Amino acid sequence: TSISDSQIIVALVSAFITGILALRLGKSLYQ
Amino acid sequence: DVAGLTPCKESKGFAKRQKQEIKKLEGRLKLYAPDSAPALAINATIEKTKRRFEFYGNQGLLCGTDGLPHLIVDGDQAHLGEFVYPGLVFLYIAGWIGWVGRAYLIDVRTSKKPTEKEIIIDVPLALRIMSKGLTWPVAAIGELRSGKLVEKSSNITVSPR
Amino acid sequence: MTASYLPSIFVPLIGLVFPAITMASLFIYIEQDE
Amino acid sequence: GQLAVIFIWLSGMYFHGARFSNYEAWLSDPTHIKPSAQVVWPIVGQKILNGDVGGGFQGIQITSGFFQLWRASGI
Amino acid sequence: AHSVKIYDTCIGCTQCVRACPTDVLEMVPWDGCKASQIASAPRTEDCVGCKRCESACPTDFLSVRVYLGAETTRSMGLAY
Amino acid sequence: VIGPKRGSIVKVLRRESYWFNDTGKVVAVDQAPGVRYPVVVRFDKVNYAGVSTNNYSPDELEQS
Amino acid sequence: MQDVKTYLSTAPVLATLWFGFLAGLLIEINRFFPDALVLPL
Amino acid sequence: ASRFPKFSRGLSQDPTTRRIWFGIATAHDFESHDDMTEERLYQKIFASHFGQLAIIFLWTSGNLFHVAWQGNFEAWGQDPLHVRPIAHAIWDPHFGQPAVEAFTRGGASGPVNIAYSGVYQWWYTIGLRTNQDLYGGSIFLLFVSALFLIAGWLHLQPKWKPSVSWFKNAESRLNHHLSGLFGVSSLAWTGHLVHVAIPESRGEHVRWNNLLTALPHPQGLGPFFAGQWNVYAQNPDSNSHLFGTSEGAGTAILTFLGGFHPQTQSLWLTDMAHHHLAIAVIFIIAGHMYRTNFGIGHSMKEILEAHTPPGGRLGRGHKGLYDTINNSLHFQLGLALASLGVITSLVAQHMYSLPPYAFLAQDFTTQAALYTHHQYIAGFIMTGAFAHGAIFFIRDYNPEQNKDNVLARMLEHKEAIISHLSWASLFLGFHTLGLYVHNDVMLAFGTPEKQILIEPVFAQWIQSAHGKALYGFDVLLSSADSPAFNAGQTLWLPGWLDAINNNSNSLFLTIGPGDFLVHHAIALGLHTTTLILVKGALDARGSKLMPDKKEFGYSFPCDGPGRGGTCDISAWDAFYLAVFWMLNTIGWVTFYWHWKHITLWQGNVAQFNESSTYLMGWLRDYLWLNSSQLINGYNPFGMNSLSVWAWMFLFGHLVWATGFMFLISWRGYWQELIETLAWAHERTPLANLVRWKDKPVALSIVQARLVGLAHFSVGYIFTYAAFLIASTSGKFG
Amino acid sequence: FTPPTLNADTPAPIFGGSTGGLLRKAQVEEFYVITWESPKEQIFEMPTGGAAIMRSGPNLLKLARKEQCLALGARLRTKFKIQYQFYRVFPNGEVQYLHPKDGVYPEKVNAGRTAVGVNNRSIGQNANPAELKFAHKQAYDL
Ligand code: CLA
Ligand code: CLA
Ligand code: CLA
Ligand code: CLA
Ligand code: CLA
Ligand code: CLA
Ligand code: CLA
Ligand SMILES: CC1=C(/C=C/C(C)=C/C=C/C(C)=C/C=C/C=C(C)/C=C/C=C(C)/C=C/C2=C(C)CCCC2(C)C)C(C)(C)CCC1
Ligand code: SF4
Repeated sequence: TSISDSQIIVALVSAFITGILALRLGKSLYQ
Repeated sequence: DVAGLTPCKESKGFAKRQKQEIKKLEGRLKLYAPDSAPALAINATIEKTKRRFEFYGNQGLLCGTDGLPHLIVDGDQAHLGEFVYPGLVFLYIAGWIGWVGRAYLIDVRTSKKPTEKEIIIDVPLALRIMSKGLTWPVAAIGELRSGKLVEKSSNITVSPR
Repeated sequence: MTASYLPSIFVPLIGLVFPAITMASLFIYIEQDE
Repeated sequence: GQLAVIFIWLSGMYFHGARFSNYEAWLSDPTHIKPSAQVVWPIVGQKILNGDVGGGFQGIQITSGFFQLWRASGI
Repeated sequence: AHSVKIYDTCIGCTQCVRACPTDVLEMVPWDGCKASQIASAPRTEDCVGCKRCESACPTDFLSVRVYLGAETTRSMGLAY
Repeated sequence: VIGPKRGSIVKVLRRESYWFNDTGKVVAVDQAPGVRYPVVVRFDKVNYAGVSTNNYSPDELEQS
Repeated sequence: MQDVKTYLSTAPVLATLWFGFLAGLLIEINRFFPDALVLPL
Repeated sequence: ASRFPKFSRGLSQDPTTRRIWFGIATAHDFESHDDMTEERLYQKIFASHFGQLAIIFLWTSGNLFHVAWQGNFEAWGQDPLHVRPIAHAIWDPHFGQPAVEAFTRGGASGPVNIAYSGVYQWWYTIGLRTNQDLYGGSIFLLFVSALFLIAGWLHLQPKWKPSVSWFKNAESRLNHHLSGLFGVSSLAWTGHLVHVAIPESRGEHVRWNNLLTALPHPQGLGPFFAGQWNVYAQNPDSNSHLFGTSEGAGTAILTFLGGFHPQTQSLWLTDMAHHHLAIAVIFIIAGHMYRTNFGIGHSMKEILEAHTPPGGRLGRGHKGLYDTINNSLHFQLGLALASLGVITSLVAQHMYSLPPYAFLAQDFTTQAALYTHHQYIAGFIMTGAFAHGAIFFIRDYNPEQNKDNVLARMLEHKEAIISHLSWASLFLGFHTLGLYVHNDVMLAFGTPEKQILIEPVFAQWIQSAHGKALYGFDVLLSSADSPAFNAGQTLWLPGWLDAINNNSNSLFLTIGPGDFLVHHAIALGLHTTTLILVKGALDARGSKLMPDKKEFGYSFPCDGPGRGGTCDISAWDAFYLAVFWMLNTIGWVTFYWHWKHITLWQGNVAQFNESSTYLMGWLRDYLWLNSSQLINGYNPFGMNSLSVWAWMFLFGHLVWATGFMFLISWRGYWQELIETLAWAHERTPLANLVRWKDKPVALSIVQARLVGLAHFSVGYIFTYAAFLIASTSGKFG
Repeated sequence: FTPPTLNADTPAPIFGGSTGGLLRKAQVEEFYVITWESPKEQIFEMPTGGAAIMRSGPNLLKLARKEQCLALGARLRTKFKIQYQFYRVFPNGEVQYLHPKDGVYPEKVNAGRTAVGVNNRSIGQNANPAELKFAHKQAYDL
């Protein structure tokens, strides 16, 4: 069935964490 | 039959195309007087088409689905006249041309001013070179076996590695 | 769609604001003399 | 030399109007006959290009306006 | 700026010096040829990279070689 | 002497030469101690720049 | 006549003559032996 | 002074806008960065690979999330042959009401895009049924990408950075990648197929909550460990089976039927499971070949040294190739891209004729898009492989260690290679173009019977050797008395022969003179692109015009107007020139595929068989005819759902022409114009107060070529994609 | 050879003005100044576009690039047979003598000149880039 708002916010939080890790890896590649 | 192709003699599409082309030419003809030159031209067209289609039928060409002769180039003995025989004729002519050109280049590298001989062709020299192309394959094999056909790699300019 | 307002929110951001911040930051970065 | 070349070209146009053209038929009926002044040879099926331009003539339909120019000149 | 190099194959014809539009090359004493001179590039920082010196060298392959790079202000030929 | 005789036919061993593996005629050889490429070779065909002559050291020229 | 023959022996004039002769030969052959896809033998 | 290109001192000191362009365009050339060590190079490459893996997994997770959130996956699954898949919702503030109501398809409540990637069919085949399954998959792949990002950050830390020698351990890497990455992954996938996909296609519902409860076969793992594996193929699915429904289903989990599923026109799930199991076994066996730590295996270097013919025809053979290949990352990249391009071409050529996903053959636009996608990807990958071979020769090839081995022998007789490629290209082009022009002239003169129509009898003989009975050659599975036919009649031939003798699918389509001409055009394209690329790769180190090309690098503009002119003398310029030819060749390939399949799907294949032999037929019956619905996407009388594809069609045309602009006018015109504009700005009041910091300069020569190439390629891709999708979806036929 | 100093009392040629001249670069980075001696009032062509009359005597002309200085000097030398010399002028008032570093034009070989950039080998005897991998130097720099 259709996904709920709780699932939407869980996905958003997971994407935010993945973005934090991406920024960390980019800073690690920079120097 | 050699890839499901019927002979064009009993091909219904081939006859249909015959009929359509003749009918189109006759329709173009109806608008001209019988004695007029355009009428003669169109009638010559009709005769040309008829003889063309009869010739195509008489040589056992293979027509596919609808009427269109298809060429078999696998070496079949029943179709040697499509690619193998004209192919050999082409090979004889092309080898003639190339061989005589090569001979002319050879015969003008010993001249004092070869470039002038290339831009201004020595017509007598060129013609007596061209006459030698009749037996070009024999000369080619002789030069190949004697070693005068191929230059050794030690005398050919190459770029650094 | 579970949240119809959520496209109307996100598309403007990633379309106008994120490019604005990204290009401003990159312009400030590539014009540094150090 | 260029003037000589242009004269040859114009002489060719007038020759092709004299022989390989339906100029007089077009004079008789200019509204229903297509101008034509070039006729191909029947060699490789190119004879189809000799279209039915009208006036009991077959040839390439010309678009140079020479027919109208000669009509204006009184030819 | 760009890197300009001279090789021992030079014959001291001076044709590369005359073709230079920014006065980068000059002829110096030498003892490896009949002309008793060789080209040199003491002020390559003014070189623009036109390789006109390369086109003027008559040796089979060039005794003067320009390698480009850097692309500084003088190299880009900018008046602004 | 330094290198090949004047007028002799010599083959080029310089890999970077336009006339590698090609035959030319020696025009002059300089005997001055210090010259690195004293042998002057004339060629029948020009290079890309249009030059038909060059200078070689004797060690990169062989006798036919 | 030496100079005229030399000019006529130049590459473009000879090319024109030879290719015109070849074209005439092919055209006449097609006049008498037209619309053939198969070499009859 | 440590400006934006912190990896290049020369660019940082450039006071022009060239600094920005070249810092953007030279970021990933790690070997060219200042103060670069091989250890740091390898570790940076490792972390970048981690980042790319994370990006790929994010991309697929986003696809999953959007299909779960804005799609009709459940409705499509309930009724696949009459439901259009939805890619994602559209929120464009610029739309009007007609655009809002034109793009409301697939039973959505607003404007949506109709997916043409085949993800619906693929996910339905592998057992995904509901939106919650897709959401769980998306969350899982988000976690996987986060894990790869964590790993990429971790291996860059001082106490977890690998060493150079670890990166050069070829034998251990091959063993692990063949056994685990290839073999164990395929074993896991066949386990999924046995446990989840097949039961799902047979009506059962197996999830994580009943994986240990659901029994894949009634006799579980008994006959497996008893050696009587035939029990797992005793009861195959019938031909009346409906996908996802228990009616007509069987109990076999590893069958060997071959052919297609009658109702989905796709490969059987059990056949694919057995496929993956077999290749997993083979790969796991193969991954035990090389010697790592246990005294058994092979030494790849010693294998290479041992393989030298005693006759000396190959010279020293493969001696010194191990060090040349292991020390040069560009050689490895070129080999990887060559293999990947070949395999991508294989994927494109095998998924249209052997559709692995249910209801994928019926989706014509999806099939066409997938084929064109993977073919263009393959072409680009091949160009990259050859470019990196050229870069290897320039930067990584040492003639000292590679002395008289196969590479040195290729360099020695490179003139012969290039001349024979030139001859092959010239012969193919001359004769194919001449035949096409002959056919054009014959149709023009009204005499189609005079065409030179050559029957592709060799490919038809191969088709007959594959079981095609249409041509009547009667050999090699087309004849009953052939030993191959007798051997195969028990296992796959009942399905394979039925599938190949069905002309309604794309399994070994019927071919004719047009197919002959177009395959020869394809051979021309491949040969000419290879000629350009190999010429660039083998003349990269030098030539008669530029004997010292290796010192100038890979991508340099020219060597000046001396020696007659030296434009496009670099190997990068060979790649630049070969990109046009690969684009042309893939365009021919996709044009053929698309037209053949339009006339196949509509049921009138006579149009292709009669019109593909001359180029006016290609222009009129394919390009002009199929673009009618495309160009009517929006008109003065309204607009429809194809308006976006018409707009993209025109957009691609425009980008193509802008690429023309960057490719024709070269540099000096723009530099003088920019000089004038700098004067104008400096002399204008109220605007000379605003000053630039980077002096504006015209684009460089190499940059101009690359920008023009990018515009050309983008226009090519967008124009053809718009035409393909619009003409295959406007008429679902 | 003692380099000459740049006099600030040297009249400029008769020129009516042009849009090709000194710009912001001349006032933020650098410009150039060419000086030459002429025997009579004659018309020459400005390297930036136009025509001017050179003074019957000392001349002083400001340019934006060194290439324009060389162009004007070459025309002066091969047309009017006039000796010339130019300087590089910085915004802080620093003047650098440029073209005849030793008073003799570079076309003529002069003693005391050092060989810079001269390689003691043939151009084709360069080291391969592969041997110099991961070393921050070029093949031609050896
Ligand atoms: C520039 C003005 C001009 C032009 C372009 C023409 C053009 C034409 N006139 Mg018109 N015409 C003109 C002035 C002009 N005319 C004037 C002023 C008069 C007197 C009022 C006429 C009276 C006139 C009549 C009565 C007729 C024409 C006709 C024609 C047609 C030429 C047919 C013909 O036999 O030509 C070829 C004839 C020629 C004489 C020219 C060829 C040259 C020959 C070989 C003589 C060469 C020797 C000559 C001395 C060399 C001079 C070269 C140099 C030293 C100057 C043509 C449409 C005829 C036509 O077709 O009617 C429609 C026609 O019947 N014209
Ligand atoms: C790469 C995968 C990908 C792509 C191409 C898209 C594309 C899109 N998304 Mg989706 N999305 C994704 C992943 C992706 N999404 C994931 C993983 C989530 C879960 C958080 C979402 C959640 C989401 C919502 C809730 C909405 C969209 C919306 C949209 C649309 C407008 C753009 C926007 O607002 O983004 C917003 C995207 C996010 C908040 C997700 C974060 C960004 C993801 C993780 C990708 C970032 C990295 C990726 C590799 C790009 C690298 C940059 C460059 C080098 C290529 C557009 C069609 C909007 C829409 O439907 O409009 C109609 C909308 O409202 N997205
Ligand atoms: C490659 C060159 C070329 C070619 C092949 C053509 C071909 C053609 N032109 Mg065009 N034309 C050209 C160049 C060319 N033109 C140029 C450069 C001009 C400008 C001077 C013209 C002006 C022009 C006009 C005004 C007319 C043509 C006409 C024609 C047709 C020829 C019919 C004819 O014989 O009447 C020959 C032309 C006339 C009898 C009338 C010309 C009247 C002008 C005013 C006289 C010229 C005065 C002077 C010599 C030109 C220089 C003037 C300058 C000193 C100020 C044909 C389609 C005619 C046409 O379309 O007929 C259907 C037509 O009326 N042309
Ligand atoms: C490479 C491509 C190609 C090929 C293979 C062909 C082949 C053919 N074309 Mg096509 N054509 C092409 C390109 C090509 N054409 C192009 C590009 C065009 C556009 C210009 C055309 C336009 C075109 C037309 C319009 C026509 C053809 C025709 C033909 C046919 C015969 C032509 C001819 O003169 O034969 C006649 C045979 C000869 C001239 C024989 C050669 C004679 C020499 C001198 C040898 C002499 C004998 C030798 C010394 C001894 C040999 C040994 C002996 C035992 C035989 C032939 C099937 C014609 C045809 O019949 O269609 C079917 C025709 O009408 N073509
Ligand atoms: C620019 C690159 C690119 C892009 C954008 C696409 C895009 C696409 N490809 Mg193509 N492809 C490409 C390159 C590309 N391809 C190349 C180079 C190859 C050759 C290898 C292929 C081969 C290929 C095949 C064979 C197929 C596709 C398919 C697809 C489509 C589905 C999306 C997808 O791939 O899922 C993205 C999926 C992932 C990123 C996940 C992949 C990870 C797998 C599952 C790993 C499994 C290992 C596992 C973890 C081990 C278990 C561990 C333990 C339990 C033992 C889409 C149109 C499919 C299609 O058309 O379906 C309709 C399809 O069948 N592609
Ligand atoms: C596994 C794949 C792979 C890997 C790891 C590399 C890695 C590398 N390549 Mg190779 N390459 C590949 C595939 C790969 N490439 C393929 C497939 C091709 C064929 C197209 C090439 C062709 C190629 C060439 C010709 C060159 C490299 C170079 C390089 C190096 C530097 C790249 C760089 O500067 O990045 C920076 C990235 C860029 C400059 C790319 C910018 C974006 C491009 C222009 C596409 C943009 C298109 C468009 C604008 C975006 C979409 C718009 C939308 C509206 C449609 C690096 C070692 C260079 C090198 O080694 O130098 C000596 C070099 O000269 N590669
Ligand atoms: C339709 C456009 C077109 C055509 C026909 C060609 C044709 C050719 N290219 Mg070019 N090319 C093109 C576009 C084109 N290219 C574009 C857009 C690019 C991207 C920049 C390139 C880039 C490119 C490169 C980088 C290379 C080629 C190569 C080739 C050759 C490939 C072999 C071949 O087909 O031989 C058959 C020959 C042809 C098809 C040429 C036409 C022959 C004509 C039709 C016959 C003569 C007719 C007639 C007698 C002439 C009348 C004129 C006058 C006398 C009246 C061939 C000469 C390769 C090459 O030269 O290798 C040998 C090569 O290295 N091309
Ligand atoms: C430049 C170079 C490079 C690159 C290159 C390339 C890119 C190449 C490619 C190549 C390729 C791309 C190849 C391909 C190949 C293929 C093949 C070789 C095939 C084979 C096949 C076969 C053998 C088959 C068989 C069969 C069949 C027929 C079918 C049925 C089955 C069987 C199996 C029987 C490098 C970097 C390396 C280095 C340097 C050099
Ligand atoms: S580098 Fe060349 S042009 Fe310059 S002096 Fe030496 S030989 Fe002459």
